[PDB]
Amino acid sequence: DRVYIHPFHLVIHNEPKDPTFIPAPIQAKTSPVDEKALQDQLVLVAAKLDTEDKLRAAMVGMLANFLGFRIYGMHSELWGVVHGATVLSPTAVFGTLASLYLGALDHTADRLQAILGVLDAHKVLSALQAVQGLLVAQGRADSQAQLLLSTVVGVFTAPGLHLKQPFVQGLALYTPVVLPRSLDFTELDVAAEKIDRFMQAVTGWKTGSSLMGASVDSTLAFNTYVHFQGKMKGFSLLAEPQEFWVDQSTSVSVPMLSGMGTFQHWSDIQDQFSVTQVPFTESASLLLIQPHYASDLDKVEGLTFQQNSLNWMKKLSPRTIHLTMPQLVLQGSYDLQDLLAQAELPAILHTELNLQKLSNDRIRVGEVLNSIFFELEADVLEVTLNRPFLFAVYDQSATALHFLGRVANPLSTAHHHHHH
Amino acid sequence: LGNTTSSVILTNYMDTQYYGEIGIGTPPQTFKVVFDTGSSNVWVPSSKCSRLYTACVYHKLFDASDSSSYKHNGTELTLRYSTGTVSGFLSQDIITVGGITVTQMFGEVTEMPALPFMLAEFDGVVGMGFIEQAIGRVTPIFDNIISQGVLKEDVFSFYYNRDSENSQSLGGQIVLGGSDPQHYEGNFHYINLIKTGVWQIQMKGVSVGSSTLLCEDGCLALVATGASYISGSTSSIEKLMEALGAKKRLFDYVVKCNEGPTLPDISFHLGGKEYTLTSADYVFQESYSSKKLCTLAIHAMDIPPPTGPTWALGATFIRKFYTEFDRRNNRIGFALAR
Ligand SMILES: *[C@@H]1O[C@H](CO)[C@@H](O[C@@H]2O[C@H](CO)[C@@H](O[C@@H]3O[C@H](CO)[C@@H](O)[C@H](O[C@H]4O[C@H](CO)[C@@H](O)[C@H](O)[C@@H]4O[C@@H]4O[C@H](CO)[C@@H](O)[C@H](O)[C@H]4NC(C)=O)[C@@H]3O)[C@H](O)[C@H]2NC(C)=O)[C@H](O)[C@H]1NC(C)=O
Ligand SMILES: *[C@@H]1O[C@H](CO[C@@H]2O[C@@H](C)[C@@H](O)[C@@H](O)[C@@H]2O)[C@@H](O[C@@H]2O[C@H](CO)[C@@H](O)[C@H](O)[C@H]2NC(C)=O)[C@H](O)[C@H]1NC(C)=O
Repeated sequence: DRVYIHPFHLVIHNEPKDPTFIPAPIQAKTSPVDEKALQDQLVLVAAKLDTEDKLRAAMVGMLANFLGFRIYGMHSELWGVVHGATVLSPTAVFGTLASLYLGALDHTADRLQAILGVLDAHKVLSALQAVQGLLVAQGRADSQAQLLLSTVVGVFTAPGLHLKQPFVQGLALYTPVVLPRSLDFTELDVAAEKIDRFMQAVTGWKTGSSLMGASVDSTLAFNTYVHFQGKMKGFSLLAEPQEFWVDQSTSVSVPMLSGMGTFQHWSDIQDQFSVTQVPFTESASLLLIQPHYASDLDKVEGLTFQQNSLNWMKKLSPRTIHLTMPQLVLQGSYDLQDLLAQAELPAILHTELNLQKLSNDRIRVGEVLNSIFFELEADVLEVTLNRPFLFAVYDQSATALHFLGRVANPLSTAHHHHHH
Repeated sequence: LGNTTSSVILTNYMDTQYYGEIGIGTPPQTFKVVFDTGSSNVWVPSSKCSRLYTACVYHKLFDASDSSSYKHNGTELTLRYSTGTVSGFLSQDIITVGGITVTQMFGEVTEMPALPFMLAEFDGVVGMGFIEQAIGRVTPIFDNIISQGVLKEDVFSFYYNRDSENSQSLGGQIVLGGSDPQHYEGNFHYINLIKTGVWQIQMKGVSVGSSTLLCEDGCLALVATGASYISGSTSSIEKLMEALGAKKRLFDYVVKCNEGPTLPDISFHLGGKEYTLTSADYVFQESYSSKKLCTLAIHAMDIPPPTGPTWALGATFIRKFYTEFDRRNNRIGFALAR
């Protein structure tokens, strides 16, 4: 119904200079990012998409899912759940590597091209903007914004590093808001403070740079900051909070969103987990995976996200459900560079890398930060998420997973910005 | 002298991927493979495939070093499909297909695009076509099996089952050396190939209802067991879907699920005989609701010359009609599957 089944066809066809600039110092006064204006900008992009654009958008949606499941698996294997929650954005992770691909030449370009799983960076980045447009354009018939998705890209450069203008203008095809700033890397702990301070000013989001544990010769940080706000259709904030059981000996009282209606459901008895689809809009929904026994979460993740497939939402069927779950306000980050460096991969963002279309000057990548601010908000079989669960945000119209998540502890904490 | 037939049991995934097992090497390394009459190359993912390729990491890889019968070749091989391309190098080893062991040249694939192969339950492809179609003019596996002279007849046949019609039972069956009368009723209607080198026959016309909408002056029909759907030219399929009242929804052609069961019969005129599919044969009736859209098991594939332009009769057709591919008499036999 909501998942694409590909019909296979195995018949063989058998067929002068770049302007540069030193970015403005990070200390310099910048006006806050207008989130409402950025949403409006994406909604117009959506409204001007032809059917061929929507096909190319759906293809990068599927490409992003495959890479997203893989890199989620790497996070889960190497670090597990870091102090309560893991939130990864398949689309953002794909966008980060597509953005670096635009600046890459030769071996670095070939390796990035391979892991993205597909030549024209401009077309890929444009398609990825369309995917985000197709999401936020939904629920705009009424004056309420059911879906908000803001992306801000920070490009922090050492003194003497000149960004090429075509690269920066190229990133705008995907992310309109790109903030290149010059930043001193001689003291990495001071460099991290300045980035976090600058990003606090322009967005108001709680961020934590990993730049302390970088190379002392680092000249470049490429940080992606995402804010998602999702209002679940027919859900209200219960006045009285309820206990969330982190383990058999630990509970935390948290505010709970409660809604009753017809939601798609499937209780798998063999693999031992229940799936529930709570819609935001017509095409966009929140998927909620719940182990039948709380100790099986790793096993359930192994049979769902780790399979790198959407077969676990194939058998979904309508059902009358009363859904109670925590009002999620998750702010966390991880270093993509560090994750890839510690995973079972060849080197991509090592010292010998080629990003000469980014700059002619020496590039040493200190971090590639992916930071997510994830918010669920308000407007018989009882499904109660008062024990650890997995979640995902899926849009049918672009066959696109926007977010994958594991919640062991629903509480907000600065330790979601802890880096190994 | 040769009196042996061999039966390979196939797994049916979503009525789109009918795959069995083959062994490569000594001892055998097992791979899930689709058996395609539309192509002639054998290929599986290689251990030498970079970990960067997600599609390699999530499929079985062939390790040449763990095979005592492996013989090096290393000649580059590029297999170009509609959207994506797989590439690698030729290797020789003993392949176990059915209960028959045969020394075979196959592709070790070192480059796999995520799309479409991350949607593939199968690892590799076994080409059941002619050497004329084989990239790098590599001897196809069925030619090398005929050379052994162990088969009762120089024929192989295909049974594909409906995914809904049967649950927790036989997905499909390939027979090497004959046909299994348990899976077809009556006798085979045989049709001669236009020319050897392709499993392609003449088609007199394609009828929607009683009227002949398409292929009025005659056209070509490739029988491609590895193709999920029935495919035609973009030109032909746009006309067919106009006549059915089907609309394009992203990649799929869809109708409202309630209108599905009243869609007209589609008839393919082959060897002066009508091969008819009802709406139940080419519509995936997931629902019968007037609010839900149901997918048609038909799409557009513009196959280039010299093989195309041509229709391709895939699993949608074979599910209805048990098909026997006869290399001795260069003909195709069709009979009602049961
Ligand atoms: C999949 O796709 C690949 C890549 O495109 C194809 O590979 C190509 O196949 C071509 C064959 O169609 C190859 O073309 C040949 O290249 C030869 C040089 O390497 C050349 O000798 C050939 O030229 C003769 O044949 C042509 C007919 O196609 C004539 O136009 C031409 O005049 C030549 O004719 C001969 O002339 C000499 C002397 O003048 C005479 O003595 C002969 O008697 C003449 N013979 C004939 C028959 O007229 C030709 O250009 C091409 O090299 C190759 N490309 C690569 C990169 O390898 C695959 O075929 C294709 N496979 C499938 C299964 O589809
Ligand atoms: C890779 O193999 C091809 C094909 O080899 C032939 O078929 C194999 C199945 C096996 O039975 C071999 O013994 C056969 O020779 C080689 O291509 C052949 O090259 C020779 C030149 O020496 C030529 O006479 C043949 O006509 C060629 N055959 C074809 C189909 O092109 C090729 O040389 C091998 N490559 C390497 C590096 O070993």
